[PDB]
Amino acid sequence: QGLVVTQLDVQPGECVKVKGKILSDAKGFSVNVGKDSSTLMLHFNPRFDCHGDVNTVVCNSKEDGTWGEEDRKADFPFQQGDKVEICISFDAAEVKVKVPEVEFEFPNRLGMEKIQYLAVEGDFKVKAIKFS
Amino acid sequence: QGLVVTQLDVQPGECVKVKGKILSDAKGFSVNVGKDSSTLMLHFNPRFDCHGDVNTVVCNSKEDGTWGEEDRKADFPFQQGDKVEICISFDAAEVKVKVPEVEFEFPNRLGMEKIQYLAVEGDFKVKAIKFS
Repeated sequence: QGLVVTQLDVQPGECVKVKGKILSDAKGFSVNVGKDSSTLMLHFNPRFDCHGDVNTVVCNSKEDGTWGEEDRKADFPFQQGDKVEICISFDAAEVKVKVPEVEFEFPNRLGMEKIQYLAVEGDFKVKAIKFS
Repeated sequence: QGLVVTQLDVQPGECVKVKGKILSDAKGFSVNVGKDSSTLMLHFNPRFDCHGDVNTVVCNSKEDGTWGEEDRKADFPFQQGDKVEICISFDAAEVKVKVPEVEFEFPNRLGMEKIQYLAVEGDFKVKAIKFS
């Protein structure tokens, strides 16, 4: 699956939940949130075996179509063929991504105050998108 | 609060469920499904008091920015402040909209074989979008 959601108005405090299933041969997938495809507050990209990266979560921002400095995480609570729910929230200081085992944090570099764009790409099958 | 979902590949037989709450002071809302904003396979529009309509579901299609002939349905199972889930599925011949109280049918006028666009508009707050 790989859909795009626009016309959003997610503000700090609100929670965005993405439920789906990781393909049984996933190279990796990504979950981007921001203003648009060129300006992302967060590029959550768990990589099983993609671009030389093996079982590593890469976080990054994007502004004016330019990638920021990568932030590689130590924890990788994901496995192929796994059905997971990803919860995203943020504030003026950072973005939080919670999965049942680990909570990932990434600084709100762009100082964005609302999310209007969400896109899921890669080897992930979306089953539901919830707002809270 | 009306969002837009693009980049979809909903094939006939697949179920799209929109769950949310109708505002207590709602006058109307709509669920559009199709190719893009100007080419819709279905414009499901429950009107409480909208365009001179009082408690009536108006269904229609749109091709190249032009509405087809309005289809007013006999049943109106909605009430303001009501929390609902609207299920949509289709095939080459017709589109089905299931509401816990009533099921609506509309012919697939355009012969559309996949849904790439979904937009919810009006006095409706979306809580979740599921793909079954």
